[PDB]
Amino acid sequence: WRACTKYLSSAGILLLSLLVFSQLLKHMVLVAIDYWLAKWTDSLDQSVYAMVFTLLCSLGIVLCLVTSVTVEWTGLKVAKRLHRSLLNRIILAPMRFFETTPLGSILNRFSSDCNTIDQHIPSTLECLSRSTLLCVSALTVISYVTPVFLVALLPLAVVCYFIQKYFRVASRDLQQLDDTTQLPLLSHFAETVEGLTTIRAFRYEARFQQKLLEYTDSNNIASLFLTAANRWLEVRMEYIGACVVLIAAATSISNSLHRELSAGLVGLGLTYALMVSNYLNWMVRNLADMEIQLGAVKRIHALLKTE
Amino acid sequence: RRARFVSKKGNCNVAHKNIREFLQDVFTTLVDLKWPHTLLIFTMSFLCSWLLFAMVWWLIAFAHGDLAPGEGTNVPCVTSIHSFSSAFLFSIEVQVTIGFGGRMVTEECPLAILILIVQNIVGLMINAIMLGCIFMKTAQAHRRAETLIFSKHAVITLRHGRLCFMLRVGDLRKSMIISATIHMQVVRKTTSPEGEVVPLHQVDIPMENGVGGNGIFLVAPLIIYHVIDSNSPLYDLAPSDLHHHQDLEIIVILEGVVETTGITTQARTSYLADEILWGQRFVPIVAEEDGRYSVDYSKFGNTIKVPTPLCTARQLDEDRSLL
Amino acid sequence: RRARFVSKKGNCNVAHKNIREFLQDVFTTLVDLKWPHTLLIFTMSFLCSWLLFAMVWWLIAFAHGDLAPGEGTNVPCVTSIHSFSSAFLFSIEVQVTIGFGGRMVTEECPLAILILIVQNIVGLMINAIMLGCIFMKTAQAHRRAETLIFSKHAVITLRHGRLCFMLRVGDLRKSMIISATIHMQVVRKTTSPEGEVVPLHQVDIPMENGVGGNGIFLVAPLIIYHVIDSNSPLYDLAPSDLHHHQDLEIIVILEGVVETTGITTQARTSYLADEILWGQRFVPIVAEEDGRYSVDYSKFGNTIKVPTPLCTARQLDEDRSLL
Amino acid sequence: FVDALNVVPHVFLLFITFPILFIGWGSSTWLHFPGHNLRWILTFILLFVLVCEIAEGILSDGVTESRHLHLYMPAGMAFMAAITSVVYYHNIETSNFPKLLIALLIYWTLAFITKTIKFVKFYDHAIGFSQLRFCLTGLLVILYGMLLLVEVNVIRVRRYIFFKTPREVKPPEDLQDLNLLSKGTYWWMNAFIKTAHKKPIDLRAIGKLPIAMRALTNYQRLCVAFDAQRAIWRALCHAFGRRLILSSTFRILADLLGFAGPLCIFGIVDHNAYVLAVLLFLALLLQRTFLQASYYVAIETGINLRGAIQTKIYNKIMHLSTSNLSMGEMTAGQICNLVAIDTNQLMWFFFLCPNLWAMPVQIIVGVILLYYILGVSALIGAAVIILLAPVQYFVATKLSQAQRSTLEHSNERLKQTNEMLRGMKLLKLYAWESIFCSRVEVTRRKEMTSLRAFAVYTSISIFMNTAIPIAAVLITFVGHVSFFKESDLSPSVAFASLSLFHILVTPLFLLSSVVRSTVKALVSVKKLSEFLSSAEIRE
Repeated sequence: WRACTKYLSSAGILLLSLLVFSQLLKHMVLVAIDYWLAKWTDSLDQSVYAMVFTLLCSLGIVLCLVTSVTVEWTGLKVAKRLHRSLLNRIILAPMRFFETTPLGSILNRFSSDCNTIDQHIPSTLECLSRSTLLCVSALTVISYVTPVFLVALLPLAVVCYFIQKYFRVASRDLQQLDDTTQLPLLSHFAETVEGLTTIRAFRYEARFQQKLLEYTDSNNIASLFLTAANRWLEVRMEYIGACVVLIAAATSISNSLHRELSAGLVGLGLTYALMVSNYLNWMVRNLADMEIQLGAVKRIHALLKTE
Repeated sequence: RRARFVSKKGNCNVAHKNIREFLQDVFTTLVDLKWPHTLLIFTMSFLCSWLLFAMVWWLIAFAHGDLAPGEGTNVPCVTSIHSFSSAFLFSIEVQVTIGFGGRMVTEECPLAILILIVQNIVGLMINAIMLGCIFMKTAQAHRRAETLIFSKHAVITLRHGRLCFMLRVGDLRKSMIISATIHMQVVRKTTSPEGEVVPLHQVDIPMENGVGGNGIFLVAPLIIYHVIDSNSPLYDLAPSDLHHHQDLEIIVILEGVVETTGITTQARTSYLADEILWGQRFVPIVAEEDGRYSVDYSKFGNTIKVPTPLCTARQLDEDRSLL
Repeated sequence: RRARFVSKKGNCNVAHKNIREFLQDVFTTLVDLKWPHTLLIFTMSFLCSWLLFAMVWWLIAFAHGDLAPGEGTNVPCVTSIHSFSSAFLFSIEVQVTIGFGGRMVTEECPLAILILIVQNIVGLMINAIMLGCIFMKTAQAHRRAETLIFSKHAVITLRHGRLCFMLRVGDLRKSMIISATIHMQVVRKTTSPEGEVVPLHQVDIPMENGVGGNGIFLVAPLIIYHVIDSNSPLYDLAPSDLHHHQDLEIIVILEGVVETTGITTQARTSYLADEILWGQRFVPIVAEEDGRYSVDYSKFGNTIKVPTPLCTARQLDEDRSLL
Repeated sequence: FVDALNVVPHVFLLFITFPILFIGWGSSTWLHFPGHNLRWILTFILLFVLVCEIAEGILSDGVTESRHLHLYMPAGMAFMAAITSVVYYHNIETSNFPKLLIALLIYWTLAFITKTIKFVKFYDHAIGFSQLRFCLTGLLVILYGMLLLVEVNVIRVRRYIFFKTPREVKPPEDLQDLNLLSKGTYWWMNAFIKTAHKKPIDLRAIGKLPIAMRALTNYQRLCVAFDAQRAIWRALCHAFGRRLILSSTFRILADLLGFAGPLCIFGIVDHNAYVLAVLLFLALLLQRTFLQASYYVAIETGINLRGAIQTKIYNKIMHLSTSNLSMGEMTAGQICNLVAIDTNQLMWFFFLCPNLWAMPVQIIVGVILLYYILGVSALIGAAVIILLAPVQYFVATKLSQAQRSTLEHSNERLKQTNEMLRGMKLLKLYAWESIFCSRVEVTRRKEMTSLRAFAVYTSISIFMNTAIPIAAVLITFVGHVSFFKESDLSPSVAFASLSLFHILVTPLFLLSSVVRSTVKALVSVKKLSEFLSSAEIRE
């Protein structure tokens, strides 16, 4: 959580807040009046439906620019800030850590967190954006769709967050295992390259090829567990998704048309409900990937703190 | 197929032909039987007695003049009784103590109060004996678990420069087996120097513990471990003689009482000569793992080849003589 | 946390991973279980059978034409029967032998007399097996009292110039424990000179009484008392080696039958190496007091420091060699 | 005579009756008994049947006077029963020892057939309303009974012929990691994910993959079937093709009912409400699960594929002639990046490859499946939905040169950093610590340029994405308002167009990635066969 307090401190970040929100409401309202003005016509009004089309259009274009330009502006900004600042304050220094920490204390961030900051980080922050956009978006959309959807929420949503909760340790676990298993392969291939005369000459091939098959297996079980866990995440949280579409969308059947007579709710509620369940998936993978990105910068916090 | 004494799973296969006699007794045998004969045999018994008292009340009712239906000038010996089924159902009513109450008996017919009391008493008798014995059944049966187990095959070695003959035991339940000893016999063809031949003369091999001793302590698996020494009657046999021709199935007996039952029981196996083999050894079974001890029986009998002297234990008693 | 074989209170903690197999049997297991599963399991059973015969009489009553209520041109197969509850309550009436008597069956419907007799028989069966087994339950359970107890920790000394290794046992009831012996084992890592390693090879230490002997006589507490001698396999270990690194948990087994039950049972403990300590000694436990003997267990394991030779029992076998 | 309908309940209710006692009273070697997975699927569809029956009941009960009818429950009891039936199958087979339990199951399966017969005399009226689902259960339950017959037809459980239990041993499981329906939804990883957090995971906790997953036998069959046969694709996909196609067709059954959302949206969009609701629930479940397990099939096949690809890599590399080191370092860095890069390329392409096969079949069915053929508000907006293809793929057309551009810049920035950073006491004593910025910022200059602009060309693309859907529907929707069918606006077509817009929207972008995967895959084939033709050492 320190990098939000630290890295994301690289800019005026609240300036990126509201505009992104100027996206979210834009979408939600865009549906709501399409949920009303259209469905209310279903219940010169065609031109009112054109009005909703207008506000939806310009809202989507305003959200459109503000989103992307906000993103690239944020990333570039933090980049020119960070690389300059860190590298500069680091360069001039005594020799203690310069002789203490064998070059793995410097080459890491610029290699990893810099180009992977541009690469990963920028598209990531956007993923958290559209992510929680879908989160709260469904929360209030369905929250409207039922006079009480918290009856549908409390144990469902809560225990959901519990599942994902124990799931993050899986993220760091597995992906840690992959990042582990990557190195020895390129250690081996290159090795046989260097000794290309050596091993063939020395009649050791067997012990070696066996060493190959080893690293193969360890690598590929690492991956198999990785994707394994992932698709576990999707399967479950999606499944409880089917729970929320069932409970909510079904519970519509009565209070809405049977009691309120409401026809102006299920029409939106079904759509946003199911697409919300599927999107919840993207939400989880987004939060995890956001953490996996934060790892690098929180590791650059060390040389940030450096003398 | 040559010689069989007890089985791989260990049942004694040897039978007995025409002893001078079936083991005259009553309820010792039923319990030792299998389920179908005990269950069937009892429900058939109830049907017997039930039938009987059924018909007796049929008759006494009948010949008493009240069974042929009429109006007035009578009191029933049992109320509303009519034909075969009527009496049947009412007797069966009294045995297991139903008592619908619709049918009824009065005090009018003295032989009836008689026949009633005698029925109830003997019926309570069959109840008693039945429940008691089947109690004794679920005590122990042919399903008595031989949880102790033993190897597909066995070997020897020289431990501490001295030849030794193994076996493995085992436990199919997590529960406790306690007060567990071992007695083990050898069967082979035997003749006197004075020329009196016997079919087999059981002779002992002691299981070598500390302080002699009959038994060892089983929760964790532990190997069984003993002597071949020229004083011990098993010292003679040759490696390449026994594994083909020489007749041995070594029999082994363990006798204990499963912790919760409070009754003794046992389990059994032997080893065919061609089965008992030379110069191999048992893999380590158990290993220390995780935060505990760890045991894998998938290896239970797994085996290795060991560089151990190939010679005849009579020539390792000639080695024990020479070196 | 390093090595665990059995517990301080003495349960065997070692488990078994995937033997080649659950221990196929029927009623051996239920009794070994705990109360909730046995009680619950039976009342659930009654509910099963009860449900069944309920519905069977529901049907046979129904399809017999008498269940749909009418007037005349009929005789009931069971009196006043109507809907689900009616049959339910009447079947349950017959099983445990209630018989309100308000409801009633006649002889009219032959399949009904059939279904009745078959119900009563099998129901008496479940009655039997149930009562018998739970009998066997209150025989012994997981609550079987380990009245025998044993020290928080143990020590050694030299009695009569000869090193010795104690333990204390104990009794949590005033009642009689009789026919009580002792068998005690040692677990340590062990390897052959011929190089075959085993996880642990149980080897004996005899409890030194008079005339050898397996057991001692417990009503009053009495110390357990034995040998460390270079012939006895436990002679080697060093005082300052074992108390830290050297791996020992000495296991001790006592096997007896509590006087009134007439069934065997046991109790267990080991001692962790770091637990078993050197050169201390047990306080006098008992004392002669008032008009009687007097025993205070508040001191049960209390301990003193004794000026006894600090050396390695291998160098008291080198002392046993030198002096 | 309704004694028939209720007379169906007796058998099933009894089947639970004995079972609950047995399993309850029961209160670790996994295995697979007879045909299993077949009986698993048959069981699943069966549960679907039984739950559907509650719909017919839920229809009949409302119309009838004096509250709910007696007949409505009988189905209920059944659908409760069969559920547990599978469960006793679970605690039996998984516990092996199929002596009595299998028998009992044979009993229940039998006593069904009488109830089915009761439907057979109920046969007098052929409409099908309840009849179709009912006799449908006739065929179903019966075929299941034949399945248990097959259970006699492999292991031969029963006392017949004293064959006992031939061919009895467990699959080769000793170290292993640490059933079908539970397995599909990933129930097996629960211990791994809890004991996972027990203490953070270590290489000791993970252990060798199984034999059939073992890289050895992988390269084994790969190499024989390959040797049983230049351009290898024929050979590779003709080696793993079984699992490949197996992935494919299941993926298309998952995808095709991906439409499940839309049609249900139309149905409840009408106002038979509740029935349509629940059916939609089960629908969603089946769809989601199937799709995910599809992803499993894909990536999995991937793990095997790439894994053996390595075996071929070094396996040919060493056994080849060394004189090609005349090529040397180029084969070092490049041919290394063949395994490292070109491998991950390859297995990625194979992984998404069934999505390539089926992807169009979903698409075209996507546009066409949209209700609203008569009015031209469909192929227009949806023709935008297709019109986003060159948007993405062209966004690649500007993406690549950006990526390899940042690659060329990164060589300079990284190289200069690694060069200036080492001896910094030597460059400090030389007293510069100044023109490093000329060594950096000037390096950063281009690195700030080529980078910056790229991100712009990068982010703009994503923006168009968020622009396309909101504009596509609305305008299209609004278009209908002006264009044709002006008389009535219907909610059905509306929210329907929403959902189909979402699902159909997914595969377009997916393909837009897929093309790059097919291309890089091809080049991988090229350099791969190139490694094949390399100089061989005489043995």
